[PDB]
Amino acid sequence: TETTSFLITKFSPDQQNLIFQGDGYTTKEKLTLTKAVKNTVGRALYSSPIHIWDRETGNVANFVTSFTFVINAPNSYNVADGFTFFIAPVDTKPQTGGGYLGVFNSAEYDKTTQTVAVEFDTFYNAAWDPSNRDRHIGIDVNSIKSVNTKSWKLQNGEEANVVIAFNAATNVLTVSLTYPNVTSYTLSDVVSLKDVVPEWVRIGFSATTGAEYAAHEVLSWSFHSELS
Amino acid sequence: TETTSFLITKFSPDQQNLIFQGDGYTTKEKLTLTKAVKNTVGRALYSSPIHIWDRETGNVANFVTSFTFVINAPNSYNVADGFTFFIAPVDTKPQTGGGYLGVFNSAEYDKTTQTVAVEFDTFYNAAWDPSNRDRHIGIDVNSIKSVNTKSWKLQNGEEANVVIAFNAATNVLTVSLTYPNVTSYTLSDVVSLKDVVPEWVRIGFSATTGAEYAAHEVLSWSFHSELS
Ligand SMILES: OC[C@H]1O[C@@H](O)[C@H](O)[C@@H](O)[C@@H]1O
Ligand SMILES: OC[C@H]1O[C@@H](O)[C@H](O)[C@@H](O)[C@@H]1O
Ligand SMILES: [Ca+2]
Ligand SMILES: [Ca+2]
Ligand SMILES: [Mn+2]
Ligand SMILES: [Mn+2]
Repeated sequence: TETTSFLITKFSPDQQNLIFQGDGYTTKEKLTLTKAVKNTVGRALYSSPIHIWDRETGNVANFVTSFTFVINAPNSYNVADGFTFFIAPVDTKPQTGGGYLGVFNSAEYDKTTQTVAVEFDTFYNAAWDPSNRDRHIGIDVNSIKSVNTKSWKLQNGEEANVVIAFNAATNVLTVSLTYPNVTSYTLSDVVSLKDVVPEWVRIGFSATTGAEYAAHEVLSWSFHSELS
Repeated sequence: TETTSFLITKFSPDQQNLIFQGDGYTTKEKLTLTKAVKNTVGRALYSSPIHIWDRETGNVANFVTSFTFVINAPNSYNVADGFTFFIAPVDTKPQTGGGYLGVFNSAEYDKTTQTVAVEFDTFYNAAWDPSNRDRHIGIDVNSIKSVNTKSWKLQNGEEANVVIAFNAATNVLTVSLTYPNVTSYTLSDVVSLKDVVPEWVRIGFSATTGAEYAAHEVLSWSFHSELS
C-alpha cells in the first residue's frame, strides 16, 4: 500500500512544495496561473511524483482532488482560454499555449503526450471544440479534442468548487463543478489510466490566454491518492 | 491550513517519491541505507519539502511519523554507527560520516546546521557519547552531542517499531521504540523547532558505518504534518 495526500487552504508567497512553470506564482493567499494578459501560460505542479499505478500487480490508484478556482475576465464576453487539472509524466513541461491550454499539441490522439486533463474551456476553437460554441467542461486524453464535454455557464468572478474523483475498479473519472448561486455540473467517462500515463506522474494546474484573455486563479487545493 | 501525509508499506525498485543520497537504495521491498561494509553513508529523503512552521502567524506544525527498521550486524558485539530520522533544510546533503551519522559535523552547537535528529546510536564515541558506553536513543539539536538520551538494548536483526511525535502546543518531541519480544523504550524533551529549523524542510533517514559496521534498512514509513 502506498498513499499520498496534501491540503493547502491558503497559498503562501514561498510555496516550496509546488513547481511553477510559465507565469505561475503565489500571491495574497492565491495561486495565480495567468494574469489578464494576452498570450501567456501558467502551470503549477505538486513537487512529489505520485504512484498512480503498479507495474508489479497492475493495480491502479483511486484518487480524488478538490480545488476552488476563479476566473476574472475584464470583459465578460471575451474570455480565453481556460484552466485545466492534469496528470502527466514527472518531467512534464508546458506544451502549446492558447487554445491548447499549455498541455497538448494536437487535436489528433498522440499517445506520446501521456497526459489526461480535465478542462474548463472558455473559448470556442472551431477546429475541435463543440459545435454549439458553448464554454464547457471536458475530459481530454492525449488530445485537445475532448472525449466528452458538458456545457457550462461561466460565472465571471465567482469561485467554483471542483471535485474530481477516479475509481480504480471501474476506470471512471468523474468531475463536478459547483457555484454557490447552487448551480452544479457533472461529467463522467471511463479513462484507462494504466494505458495512457506512466506509473509515476506529477499533477498540476494549467491555464493559458491567447488573443483573448482573463486571470486564472486557484484558492485552495487538496489531493488524496491510494494505491493498494 | 497545510497538511502533508504519505504512507509506504512496501518500497519499489524505482521509488520516485524518495530522494536517495550516498549508498541508499531500495531492494527486496525494503529501503536499504547501508550494507554491512565499512565507512559508508546512506540517506533517503521524501521528495516534497514540508511546511514546518510559519513566520507571519508564528504557527508551528504538529507531526507524527511511524516506521519499522532493522539493524543487521554480522557480529552483535561489534556494531556501528547508527540510524537517524531527521528534519533539515530543503537543500540538505550528507554531512560527516562515522559517528557523526551523516547529519552533523561536530559535538559543538552549530546554529547554521539547522538540523534536528533522533538517533539510534550503536557505537560509543568517547568524545561525546554517554559515559556509561550504552547504546542509546537521543534527540540531537544542531549537534551530535544529544540534548537528552536513553539507554537502549539493540536486538540484532529484529524489527523495531518507532513513532516520533511533535506536539506544537508544548514543543514536546517524543520517541517510542518497541521490539516484538514486548520491550519498549520512550524518550522526550522540548525542542523549539521554530528556532532551530527553517520554515520549509525535508525529512528523512540517515545511517552510517565506519571502522565497525552493520546493515540499516527501513521496512515501512508514514508521515503526517499539519500546520494551522
Ligand atoms: O485566445 C483565443 C485564441 O487566440 C488565438 O490567437 C490563438 O491562436 C488561439 O489558440 C486562442 O484560442
Ligand atoms: O564505526 C565506528 C567508528 O569508526 C571510526 O573509524 C570512525 O572514525 C568513527 O567516527 C566511528 O564512530
Ligand atoms: Ca477552446
Ligand atoms: Ca556514537
Ligand atoms: Mn475544449
Ligand atoms: Mn549518541
